[PDB]
Amino acid sequence: PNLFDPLRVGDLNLPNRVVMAPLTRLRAGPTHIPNALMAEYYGQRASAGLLITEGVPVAPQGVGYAGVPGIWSKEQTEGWKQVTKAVHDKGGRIFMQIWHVGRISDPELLNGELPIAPSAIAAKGHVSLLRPQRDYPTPRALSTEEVAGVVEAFRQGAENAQAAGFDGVQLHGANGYLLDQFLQDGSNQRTDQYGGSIENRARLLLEAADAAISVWGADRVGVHLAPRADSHSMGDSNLAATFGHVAKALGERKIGFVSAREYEAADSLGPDLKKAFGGVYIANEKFDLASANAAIEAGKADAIAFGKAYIANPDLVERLKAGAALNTPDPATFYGFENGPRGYTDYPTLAQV
Ligand SMILES: Cc1cc2nc3c(=O)[nH]c(=O)nc-3n(C[C@H](O)[C@H](O)[C@H](O)COP(=O)(O)O)c2cc1C
Repeated sequence: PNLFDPLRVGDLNLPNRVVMAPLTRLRAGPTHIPNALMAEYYGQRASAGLLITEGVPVAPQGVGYAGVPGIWSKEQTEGWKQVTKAVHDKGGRIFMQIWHVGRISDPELLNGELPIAPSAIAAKGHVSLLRPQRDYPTPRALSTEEVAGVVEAFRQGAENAQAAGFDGVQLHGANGYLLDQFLQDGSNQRTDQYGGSIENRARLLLEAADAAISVWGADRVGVHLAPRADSHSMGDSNLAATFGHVAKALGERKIGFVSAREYEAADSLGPDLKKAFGGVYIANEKFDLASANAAIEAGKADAIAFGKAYIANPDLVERLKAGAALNTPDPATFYGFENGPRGYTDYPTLAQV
């Protein structure tokens, strides 16, 4: 197949294999309530085979950025209904990315509380976007019973996404956030049932996945991974065995899809993870029209998610079909509530009259 061929993914027939990657934009602002501009933004992109939302924290403890939307409250759930209505009114399909940042945050975003983690080990470098610039804090290690609290927050988030009219949920198991912190032996030095073997390190991700499956059915659950461990101070002494284990466990659960942020190189685990998973595999990171087509024709991926191209190109599917020029993304308006429509809902389409 090629990028334009349909694909069945769980209980959905995608009309094409162009996916919108999850993209944090912070256009909700300090109430965390989704708004009509966010609804318009996803509706603009509804020609996608599948849309994935921006990461959505399942609890205030999972907030890493000012202006993120939430999925923990009824008022947030009501606000998301506008977004799913907008997408469904344009005949699109959308999953919510459900999220907990763990140690990748700052007490000023958590009402003075420490971010939480499997282990009291700070991420390297500075908190993104916050001024003045400051290092990540040493996080607070969860008790064993507080890990069950995290799973419950994921379950309730999966429930609220369902009440908000989503077609499914994708777990943010990627980019050094909480599930990835638990998964990798660089960040997880626990000695309870959540540390000290690949089985134990994968347990939180797989419990969160099982919570989502109980709400949605396996067909309406995806899991997002970053097997190169190249963002937010990640690292594991055997990435092939760690990610292989996750892929095989999710495959035994027959979930809708695995997605991965992982650019193509000789060291890519994607083809091995796709094989171990046995289901739909959505690749991502630095793909273009030709490399997307070549990867799908080679059976290396079933579909391709685009991040920065979908920021700048609401009609990306039509532009890729036409081999038309792409709008250049403006990184200065990727993030920030203040921006409103600017660099959000105002990128041009090919249409003129
Ligand atoms: C502004 C911006 C925000 C992002 N927010 C998220 C996020 O919320 N969840 C996530 O899993 N990845 C997030 N990513 C990563 C993208 O999903 C994607 O993996 C990355 O942009 C690489 O794909 P690309 O080369 O097509 O852009 C974000 C990337 C950008 C540029």
